[PDB]
Amino acid sequence: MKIAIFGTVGAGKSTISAEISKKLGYEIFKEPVEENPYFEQYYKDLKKTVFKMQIYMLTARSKQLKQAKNLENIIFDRTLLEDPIFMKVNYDLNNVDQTDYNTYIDFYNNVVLENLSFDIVIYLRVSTKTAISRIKKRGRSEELLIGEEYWETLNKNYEEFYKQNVYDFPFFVVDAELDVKTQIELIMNKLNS
Amino acid sequence: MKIAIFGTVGAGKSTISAEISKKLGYEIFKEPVEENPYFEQYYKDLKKTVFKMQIYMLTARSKQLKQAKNLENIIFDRTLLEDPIFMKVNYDLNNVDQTDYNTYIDFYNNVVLENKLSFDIVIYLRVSTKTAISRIKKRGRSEELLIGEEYWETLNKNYEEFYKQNVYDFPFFVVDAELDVKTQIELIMNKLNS
Ligand SMILES: Nc1ncnc2c1ncn2[C@H]1C[C@H](O)[C@@H](COP(=O)(O)OP(=O)(O)OP(=O)(O)O)O1
Ligand SMILES: Nc1ncnc2c1ncn2[C@H]1C[C@H](O)[C@@H](COP(=O)(O)OP(=O)(O)OP(=O)(O)O)O1
Ligand SMILES: [Mg+2]
Ligand SMILES: [Mg+2]
Repeated sequence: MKIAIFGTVGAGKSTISAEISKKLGYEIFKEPVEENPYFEQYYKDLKKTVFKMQIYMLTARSKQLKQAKNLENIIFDRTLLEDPIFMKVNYDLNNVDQTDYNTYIDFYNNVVLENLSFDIVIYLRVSTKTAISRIKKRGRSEELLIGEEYWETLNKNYEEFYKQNVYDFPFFVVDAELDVKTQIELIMNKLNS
Repeated sequence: MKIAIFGTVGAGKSTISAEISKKLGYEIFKEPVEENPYFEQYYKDLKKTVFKMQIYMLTARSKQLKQAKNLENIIFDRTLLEDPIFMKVNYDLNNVDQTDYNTYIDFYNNVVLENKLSFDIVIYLRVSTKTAISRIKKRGRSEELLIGEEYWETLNKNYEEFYKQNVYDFPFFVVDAELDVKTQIELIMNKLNS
């Protein structure tokens, strides 16, 4: 049983994974957030940090894969293949031009994807406004520094990623507008088969 | 016979590779310099472009690998493992701070170094900084004139350091690149015939 929890910032991926990790007793794998040296920088000045951030995060994914692909029972807060979503966002908001985005996608497919799977990818589908409010009460204060446009563009691209599903994830969709209690009940049900 | 030609900017790698090819028939694999959209930008403003530049370059290297893999005879103008030299330079010259440097190499080790070409000979064209700067002026690229001498000094230092440390254990063959071209080709052909 290899589980992943998928969705934008403030979707409640951490709250959901923790509860699951309590109920089934598996280990949660979490990307560096407190340890990321570019975190505050990233939200003050996207244009200047996007590349630094991206290279750091891609290194971290590469490490997680090393340990994960020899374990039967795992829970993943985010998957390894979701970094281009944040790039695509900066591209849409004109922090990254065509050339950069072409270099990155050329980079991603020809350098990164040379590393080359879950049982279920839970998608916490949520509106922008709700995620924004969960950043206010559950997320990192740095995340409070950029405008709404960023979060809108992120949510948009997350759904886009889910609809195109280019890696063929065994997706399962949960309406995250519901309170956590219900979300857990629907997740535990689906997992029981 | 897989040949790689190794040295700092203006060592005369292109001249030497062209001569060898002329005698032997082997294909030369240049790096993208002309089709590189960051080239002028990079020399105009290092700080803002080093990461963009680096990402492009490793991407290019990986393509060259994935087209020269199966070829019996190759001549490489530079190997795929020399990009960290350029990053180290910018680190000494305070274009990149300690973290960015660590991020770059942490990525290089975990992603790039995990993977393959085996050169029979890596020909180090060893030059003084002064000879290099003049060759940049003679037959180099016009954009390479845009930064101060101190860049080329550090780059030559790091190139010498790379050879002395020989981390990847290349089969190095040193050539005195101060010598005229004709003589360099004599030394190289003689070695190649073994
Ligand atoms: N590739 C990337 N580029 C830029 N920022 C990133 C990237 N990956 C992650 N981040 C940032 C955005 C968020 O602030 C944080 C990622 O974690 P996030 O999506 O918030 O999950 P989370 O574990 O906090 O659960 P949730 O927020 O769903 O409760 O780090
Ligand atoms: N990783 C990199 N980072 C920054 N600049 C780079 C990188 N790789 C290549 N370059 C730049 C520096 C130089 O301007 C040019 C490299 O070509 P160069 O060293 O001049 O070889 P060359 O084929 O012209 O032979 P030579 O100059 O020795 O005759 O591209
Ligand atoms: Mg969060
Ligand atoms: Mg040159």
